[PDB]
Amino acid sequence: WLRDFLWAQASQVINSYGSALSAYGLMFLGAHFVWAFSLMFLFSGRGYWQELIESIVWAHNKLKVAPAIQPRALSITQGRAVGVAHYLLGGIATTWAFFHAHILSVG
Amino acid sequence: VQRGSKVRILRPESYWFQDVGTVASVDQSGIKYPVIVRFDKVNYAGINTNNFAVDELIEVE
Amino acid sequence: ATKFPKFSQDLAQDPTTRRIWYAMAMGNDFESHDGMTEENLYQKIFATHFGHLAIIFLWASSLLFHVAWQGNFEQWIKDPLHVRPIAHAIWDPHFGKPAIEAFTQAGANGPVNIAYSGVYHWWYTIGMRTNTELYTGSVFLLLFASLFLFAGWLHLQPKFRPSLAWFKSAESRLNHHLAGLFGVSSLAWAGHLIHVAIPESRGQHVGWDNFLSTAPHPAGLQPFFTGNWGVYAQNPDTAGHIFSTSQGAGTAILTFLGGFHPQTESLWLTDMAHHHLAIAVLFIVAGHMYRTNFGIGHSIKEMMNAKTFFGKPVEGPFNMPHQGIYDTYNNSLHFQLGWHLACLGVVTSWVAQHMYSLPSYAFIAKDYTTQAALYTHHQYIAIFLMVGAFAHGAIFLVRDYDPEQNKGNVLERVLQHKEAIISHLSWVSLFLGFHTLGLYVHNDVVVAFGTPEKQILIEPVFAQFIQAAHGKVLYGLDTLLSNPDSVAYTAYPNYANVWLPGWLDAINSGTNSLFLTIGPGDFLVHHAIALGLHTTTLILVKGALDARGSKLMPDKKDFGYAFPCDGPGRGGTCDISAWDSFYLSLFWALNTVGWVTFYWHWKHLGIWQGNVAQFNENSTYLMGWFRDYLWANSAQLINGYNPYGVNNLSVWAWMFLFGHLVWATGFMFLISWRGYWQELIETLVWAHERTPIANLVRWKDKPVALSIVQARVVGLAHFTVGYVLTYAAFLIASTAGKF
Amino acid sequence: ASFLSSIFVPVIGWVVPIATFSFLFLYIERE
Amino acid sequence: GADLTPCAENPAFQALAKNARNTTADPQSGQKRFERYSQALCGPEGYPHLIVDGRLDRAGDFLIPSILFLYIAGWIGWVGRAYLQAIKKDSDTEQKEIQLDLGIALPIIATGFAWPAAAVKELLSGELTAKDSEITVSPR
Amino acid sequence: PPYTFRTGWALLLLAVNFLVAAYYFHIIQ
Amino acid sequence: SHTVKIYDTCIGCTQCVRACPTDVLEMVPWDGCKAAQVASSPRTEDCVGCKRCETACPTDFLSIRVYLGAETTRSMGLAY
Amino acid sequence: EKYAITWTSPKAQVFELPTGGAATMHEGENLLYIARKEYGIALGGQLRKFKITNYKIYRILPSGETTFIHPAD
Amino acid sequence: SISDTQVYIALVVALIPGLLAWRLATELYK
Ligand code: CLA
Ligand code: CLA
Ligand code: CLA
Ligand code: CLA
Ligand SMILES: CC1=C(/C=C/C(C)=C/C=C/C(C)=C/C=C/C=C(C)/C=C/C=C(C)/C=C/C2=C(C)CCCC2(C)C)C(C)(C)CCC1
Ligand SMILES: CC1=C(/C=C/C(C)=C/C=C/C(C)=C\C=C\C=C(C)\C=C\C=C(C)\C=C\C2=C(C)CCCC2(C)C)C(C)(C)CCC1
Ligand SMILES: CC1=C(C/C=C(\C)CCC[C@H](C)CCC[C@H](C)CCCC(C)C)C(=O)c2ccccc2C1=O
Ligand SMILES: CC1=C(C/C=C(\C)CCC[C@H](C)CCC[C@H](C)CCCC(C)C)C(=O)c2ccccc2C1=O
Ligand code: SF4
Ligand code: SF4
Repeated sequence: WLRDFLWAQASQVINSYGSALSAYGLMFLGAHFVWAFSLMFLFSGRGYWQELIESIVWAHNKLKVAPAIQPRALSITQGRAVGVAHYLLGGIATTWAFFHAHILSVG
Repeated sequence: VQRGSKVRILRPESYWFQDVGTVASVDQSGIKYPVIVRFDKVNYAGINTNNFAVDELIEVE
Repeated sequence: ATKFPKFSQDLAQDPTTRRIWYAMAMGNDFESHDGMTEENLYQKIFATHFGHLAIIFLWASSLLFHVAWQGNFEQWIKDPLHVRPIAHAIWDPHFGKPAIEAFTQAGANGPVNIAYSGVYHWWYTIGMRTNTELYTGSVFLLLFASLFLFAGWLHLQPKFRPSLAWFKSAESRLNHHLAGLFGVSSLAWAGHLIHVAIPESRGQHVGWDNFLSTAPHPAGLQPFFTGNWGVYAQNPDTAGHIFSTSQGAGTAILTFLGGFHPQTESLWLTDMAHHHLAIAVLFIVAGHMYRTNFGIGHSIKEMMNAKTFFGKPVEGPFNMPHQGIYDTYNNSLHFQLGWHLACLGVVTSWVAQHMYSLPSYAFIAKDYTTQAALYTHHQYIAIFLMVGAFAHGAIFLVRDYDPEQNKGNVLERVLQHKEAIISHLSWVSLFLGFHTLGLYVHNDVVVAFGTPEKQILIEPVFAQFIQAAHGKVLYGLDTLLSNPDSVAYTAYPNYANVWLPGWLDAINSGTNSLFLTIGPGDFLVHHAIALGLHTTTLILVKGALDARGSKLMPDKKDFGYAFPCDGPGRGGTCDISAWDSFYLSLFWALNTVGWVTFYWHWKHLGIWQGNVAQFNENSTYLMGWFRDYLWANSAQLINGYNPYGVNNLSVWAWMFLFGHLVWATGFMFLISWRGYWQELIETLVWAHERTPIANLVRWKDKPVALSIVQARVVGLAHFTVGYVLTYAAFLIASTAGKF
Repeated sequence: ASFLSSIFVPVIGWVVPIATFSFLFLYIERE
Repeated sequence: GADLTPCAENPAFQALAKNARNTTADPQSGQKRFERYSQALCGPEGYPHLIVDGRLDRAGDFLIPSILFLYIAGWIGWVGRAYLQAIKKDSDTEQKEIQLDLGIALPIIATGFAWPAAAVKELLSGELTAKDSEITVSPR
Repeated sequence: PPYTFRTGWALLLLAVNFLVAAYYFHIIQ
Repeated sequence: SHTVKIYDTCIGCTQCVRACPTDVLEMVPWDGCKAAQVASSPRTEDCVGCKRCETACPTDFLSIRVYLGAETTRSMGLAY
Repeated sequence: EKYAITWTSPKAQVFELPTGGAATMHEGENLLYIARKEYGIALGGQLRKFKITNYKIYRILPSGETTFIHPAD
Repeated sequence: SISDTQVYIALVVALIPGLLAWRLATELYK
């Protein structure tokens, strides 16, 4: 399944620069990014990121750019929800850009 | 102090440490922290009021 | 109510399976054991340190014995450039007959594993020639490891057990370890090179039988005491010296050519002999500095607490308050352990940076896969030693730190302005990431649209200079040892640049890894490395400095180092502890060393194949990394076993899939958290007490789900093991399948 | 003497974990 | 180095000039970028390698866009700073954050072009920063 | 106060930054 | 079991007693505060570490605190 | 069995068991054997919307000892 | 390779740290 399906059929999606299938080459890499980006929300917790903002609100308090609406980290349920929405988006769009550039070439 | 006096906070464990409050009411005998200070920004719990001692505050008005 | 674990009554009174798991991760934590006093702590760590020391010699003896008995060392002497080394042999009953024929390799009778750790090159360099010296050195390390196993037992007996003041005598360790452990051992190895290894390099056998009769030099120690030391640097091994033969040999034992041997492309053994001799003199002199019972020498506690610079009152050394730091380093063991891992973590990567460019082993620059593995090995070792430096540094601030003893000093002043440290660390991480990712995606879109000339390519003109300020003519900067009229080139008062004619021959050849030619593809990756170093440091420093409490949660010191959270209150506190900032950083630390070893590996796949143009064109945009390195090199690997047959890469093809599976398993412990699983196990506890035959048996420990801190350990363990094994199967077989 | 692989590898594969796990299971479950 | 001979002399840059791809539907947008890129430095590959050194013959790469960016970027900070200075002395200040007081935001936007003349004025008056006794801090 | 000890060492280090650039700009050789 | 420390800063809000689900907490009279009662935890062998009592307390910082200690059967929340 | 809970009801009505599912209390004194004290207070608050505040959680030890633990008075 | 005799010397010598490792690991307590 790795050799003859994922490796062998991706030879049309990553070799597609300088041609009309260039956007599927960019959406293939661009969706590998958003998938990997989602793990920052899934693995980590809220209570780390609230502590980090307290050290950035300080440098925003020092130069008098303190916002009246206080910054907070995303809540525990939302940090899971952001981490699954960015997960499903980048995982499906990888396959979206892989099915097209393979089958708009051999079809 | 009095109802409307801007004070400051020196309690380190408090959220509004070195911030400007506003005294809402001062009690007379008990609790040991008899000063209600209505702050303007909220903590993580969402509230903006707390009790403080008499010597805890720094009057700035 | 059991008596296990012995070191804790709070864990031994646990009815669940939490009793079992927390025994393992608190067993070697000697400081949290029940009734552990202070002097009993040090006396137990000191004898434990004999236990880890004797594992190392028992480990290194199996490298000698499995090569002497199952490898082809004596057949590797005859031609090291084509004979492929052997680590050990396979006895696997589960093999099929086409998988015995595929691993019967390198001229052997049975299935053997090709050694990719380069220990044949190190043993051949230091004089060892036959399989009997390997066996003799193996048996010696059996006795030398048992000499430490007995020493750790001896120093636990009551009148042989050292007192507390023996451990906290820090000025006497620095005199003995610098002069003796560092200096004499560098002196002894210089004695090993000159008496043995350099004569073995010239076809002249010097063993234990005839080293007292034969002299390393026909002058023979008369020019040493008379001061005529230039006799030792007479006629060296010439440029036609065929290694371990008498052709083009010399008589010199301490020489200073600089550069590389012309055949082996390693450093000269006469250069290493004057090196470790000169290192030895610099360290024995360094070990006569600190004050011991002989009433002479510097005193560190007086150097810290000093307040007067030649009459002028100051705050301390460099006018900086360093008082109380002597009672902070020496009294705490986590300050020491957190410190020395940073010291060992710097040098470990510093080993790896200087062993691909300056090879010191015979014929190791041409055995490629042994060289690609040694860089990536000591880079990942340097990763954990740096993460554990901040980890054990942050255990210090929770547990051992005392602000009253450390009042007003330099370590107190860091904790004041800690919000200014984390802010400017958060700036550089965002300032690099917004503009380094921006220029890869800029180059990705521009190449994809068929107009690749619109790339933003920057020459690294500040590291172009240093390579030309070290003597590379290839760029034409014409400065500083590449300018032959320079004051630095000529050494104007004394003209004593002996190393320099041999250095400029090595750096100006395109046949080595010495100061590789850099271009615009190397600009972006060093700024991508700098993204990874400032961001991993951001997580570790912020977890170190906020370890004693902050706004969202004060008094975090009352909860220890590893606690899950403080509940869903105040918006929730998931991953708030100082342990949790160790935890997030090891994703970055494994990431950053991916970047430094994807970039190491693909620049050398162009040098080793003669195609430098593939890297310099395609490493500016992120498809060329993805296509020409990840996709193109994994064709030899994945065809290790197919429906047509197998070959010798089928372990690495199997371990590559094995690594993808351990990696993916660790996501289950991290996305899904505990409370899903305790409500699942409570249905299995139900359906075991109801099944009629299978409820004859029943647990002793009640089954509970893994705790919150535990499956962040177990989740990071499957993640890290799978990260290592995946790349280590790709690094070997993509290099050992192409050569 | 390559026949020692036939007698050390099954002992470490089979006999060493059976002797270790049956000791540790009876040691952790010991009042 | 490495081989930064100028692009007008290269066999590689002139070989990349014959198979030009038109950027915009201008039929000679393929040609009117290669004559413009001739003064830059193309290496062995044929691509202009920018020089961020500060040399004045190479000021167009990094020196000219750096002044151009830092005027525009220090603008957006100064406009966003001076608005938040204004709304703090109002009745609510949280409504004027999400729901923009357009009567106050628009004088601040036009004001901005003397922000180097204002930031240095704010710096020397000591009104750029704040006191460390007036900022909340974490317990040490 | 005018921070003499802070600016004294910052101007020393910046003089090292300008000296190496003089080798790179061929001002000193 | 766990450890429930109650400091002297609370106001007798009775929000922590009405939130601990194993009923560890109770109000005792105490002449300090305005409501003249302080929370007390006389049954900390029943506490399950829920930290509902820390979530419901108004005062900054919290007058009540749960220190997670050795976990017996009553504090693991095991029905078996 | 452990931690019996008793309550006196004015009538019969359908409530929700803490072990999952809906039962029907009698009129008068009731009795429910639950597993833990956490069930009895989570049930005791479900009685509060039925305007019942007469509930008593016991503690039935396996020896037969029944300790009245809620309320204290 | 090495002779068949020399492998048995290596096994008997290896019992000397094997005995001493059992003494150290049990002097460090149970
Ligand atoms: C001259 C006398 C002397 C000597 C030789 C030593 C030697 C040692 N002491 Mg020590 N000690 C001494 C006096 C001495 N001590 C005195 C007087 C005191 C009391 C004041 C102490 C108190 C003391 C304590 C409390 C402890 C030690 C420990 C150690 C061991 C250090 C760990 C180790 O093996 O690293 C070996 C390190 C080197 C050989 C040098 C490495 C240098 C860098 C890291 C690498 C350089 C290598 C280079 C790159 C090439 C390598 C390549 C090659 C491998 C291929 C080592 C055996 C520790 C230990 O483990 O106990 C057994 C320990 O806990 N000592
Ligand atoms: C020489 C260096 C050194 C020393 C002496 C120590 C010593 C200590 N550390 Mg430390 N540490 C180190 C390096 C070191 N560490 C490094 C390099 C890191 C970074 C990774 C850390 C990170 C760290 C943390 C985060 C913590 C410690 C803790 C501790 C203390 C208890 C250790 C313990 O409970 O072990 C228990 C041992 C284990 C649980 C081992 C499990 C992990 C193993 C290695 C996984 C192996 C995977 C598997 C076998 C692979 C199989 C492959 C196969 C499938 C193919 C002890 C004082 C803990 C503490 O509380 O300090 C007081 C603590 O919280 N350390
Ligand atoms: C830790 C070091 C080490 C390791 C990993 C190996 C690894 C291996 N040996 Mg080897 N060996 C070693 C040292 C080592 N050797 C030494 C010093 C000797 C000389 C006595 C031998 C003698 C030897 C023979 C004679 C044979 C092997 C064989 C093997 C293979 C199968 C495993 C087996 O049956 O073990 C065999 C183990 C022994 C005979 C005794 C072990 C000796 C060491 C010193 C014990 C180390 C224990 C360790 C430190 C405890 C810590 C555990 C850790 C998890 C904490 C494997 C390649 C077999 C083979 O090649 O099959 C193809 C085989 O026939 N070995
Ligand atoms: C009023 C606008 C404003 C200003 C002047 C600053 C100023 C500062 N920020 Mg900040 N910041 C802001 C908005 C602002 N910030 C917002 C909205 C966010 C959330 C995305 C952040 C997130 C943030 C982080 C995470 C960090 C800073 C940092 C900094 C400092 C260094 C500059 C920098 O790195 O830029 C950082 C800029 C960004 C991350 C993105 C800029 C946000 C948008 C694009 C600009 C806002 C324009 C505004 C909405 C226009 C309103 C106009 C009004 C009339 C309606 C400096 C004190 C850094 C620091 O502490 O260094 C010491 C740091 O680490 N800030
Ligand atoms: C180039 C060169 C040079 C120079 C060099 C140098 C100068 C170097 C540097 C180096 C360095 C500069 C290094 C550093 C490093 C650092 C680090 C590595 C750090 C870390 C740290 C740590 C980790 C800590 C910890 C802790 C914490 C965290 C908390 C508290 C406690 C403690 C403190 C412990 C010379 C002239 C010689 C020669 C020529 C060339
Ligand atoms: C020339 C050049 C160069 C160099 C550079 C340098 C190195 C620099 C440095 C610099 C520095 C080292 C700086 C620092 C700074 C710091 C600070 C401290 C700042 C300040 C700031 C502030 C304070 C801010 C303010 C503001 C503004 C201005 C606007 C907006 C708003 C705000 C408020 C934000 C290079 C080679 C790259 C390139 C070429 C050219
Ligand atoms: C990174 C991360 C954060 C921090 C990430 C945040 C806060 C994302 C916010 C980023 C956006 C860009 C904030 C937008 C602010 C303004 C709208 C920016 C102005 C720009 C407009 C003009 C478009 C969490 O809060 C969190 C919570 C729970 C689990 C995991 C995580 C987690 O992983
Ligand atoms: C699956 C899973 C469980 C359930 C896992 C349990 C109950 C343990 C299952 C392990 C079984 C017993 C196999 C363990 C044996 C391993 C194959 C090897 C371990 C050998 C060493 C321990 C020596 C959790 O409890 C959990 C808790 C918090 C976050 C995530 C999770 C999580 O993902
Ligand atoms: S601890 Fe909290 S809930 Fe209890 S009396 Fe004090 S403020 Fe009220
Ligand atoms: S542990 Fe916390 S949530 Fe549970 S009963 Fe006690 S105070 Fe309430």
